[PDB]
Amino acid sequence: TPVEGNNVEKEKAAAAIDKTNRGLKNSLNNVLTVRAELGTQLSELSTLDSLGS
Amino acid sequence: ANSTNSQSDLDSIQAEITQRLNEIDRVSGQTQFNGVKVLAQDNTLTIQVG
Amino acid sequence: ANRFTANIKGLTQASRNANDGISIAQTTEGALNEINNNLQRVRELAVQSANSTNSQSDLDSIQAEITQRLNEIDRVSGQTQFNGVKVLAQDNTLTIQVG
Amino acid sequence: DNSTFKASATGLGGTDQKIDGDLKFDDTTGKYYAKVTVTGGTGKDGYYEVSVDKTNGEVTLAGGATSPLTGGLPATATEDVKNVQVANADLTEAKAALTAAGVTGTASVVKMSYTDNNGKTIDGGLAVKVGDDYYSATQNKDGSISINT
Amino acid sequence: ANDGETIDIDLKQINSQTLGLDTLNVQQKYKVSDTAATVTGYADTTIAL
Repeated sequence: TPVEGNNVEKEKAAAAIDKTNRGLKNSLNNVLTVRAELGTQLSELSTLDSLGS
Repeated sequence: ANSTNSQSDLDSIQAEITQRLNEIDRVSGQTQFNGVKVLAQDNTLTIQVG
Repeated sequence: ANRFTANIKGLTQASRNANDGISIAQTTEGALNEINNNLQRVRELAVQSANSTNSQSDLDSIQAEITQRLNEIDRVSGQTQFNGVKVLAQDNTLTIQVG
Repeated sequence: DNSTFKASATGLGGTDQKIDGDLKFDDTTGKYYAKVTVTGGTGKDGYYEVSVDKTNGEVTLAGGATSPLTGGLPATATEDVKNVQVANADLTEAKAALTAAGVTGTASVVKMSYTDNNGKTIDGGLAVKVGDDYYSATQNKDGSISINT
Repeated sequence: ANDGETIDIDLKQINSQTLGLDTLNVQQKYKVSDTAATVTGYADTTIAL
């Protein structure tokens, strides 16, 4: 969006970008939580199969 | 404290001081570790070393 | 070490403040010297004036130069200034932070 | 508004009366102007000088006398407007906004100057001044004023 | 790395007008007189004969 010299577009775009920044941060934390849960799943599976053998 | 300073010069000095204080508050609020802020309050923390 | 650093910075700045004080004193003294010269001239003319051999025209010329000198004293007092401070125009007290 | 003119049209007479065009304002003497056309009449069609209140804009013809203004229209009012005009000294909306800010005092507007303890003087901007106390102001498109926010 | 962890720079229009110096002039008024330069002469115009 062109913002050259045009206030109400300059800052408006800037606010959208800020909201995007926060959103990306939250998304990263969420996907990291999912990764952690899968890591526990894998560790359990490895431990369980040895028990089975 | 120089009595030789003219009042415009004093205003310049005040500008510089204000900018320093702005940076100080920036350091206070915005520093973080692991995502948690450190100095934005008086804080108390125990680490488990045993 | 940190307290020493604070002291060192402060003392450096204070030295420069003292330099400012020296400068302003010198400006004031120079103005006073020009005033002194004018006053010397006025005393000379005053001596010349008392000789009863003269007539009002001669006294008028002498008074002309006297008035010019006094006007110059007024101008020097009025116009001399250092960084805005009008060192001779008014009674004043200046503190210099040398510590 | 024209409704107040139509009553003055009964003073002119004739089969019917109407005002033509927008109203021309006098930026140097504070006046409005208008043209009038009359149906079946004579010497009522004219250019007239009118007065207005700012609450409603209702137009009254002081020039209603049966004669056009000398030369049609004076040069002092060349700008044409459909809406209430107000003088810069009035500061109606700025004063109203101030009163919305809870200012309990008649407001005066001034120009500034400062001095230092050696008598050196400098100049400043515009201000809204309430007795002893001072507010800062900024100037709009045409001399209408704002208070710095 | 976060919202508002920012620094601002202010900038100003600087020129003869915002410095209030456009009217800077040292000229004293000159005195103006004029004389009648009566030019007798002729030139042709596109209008036909």
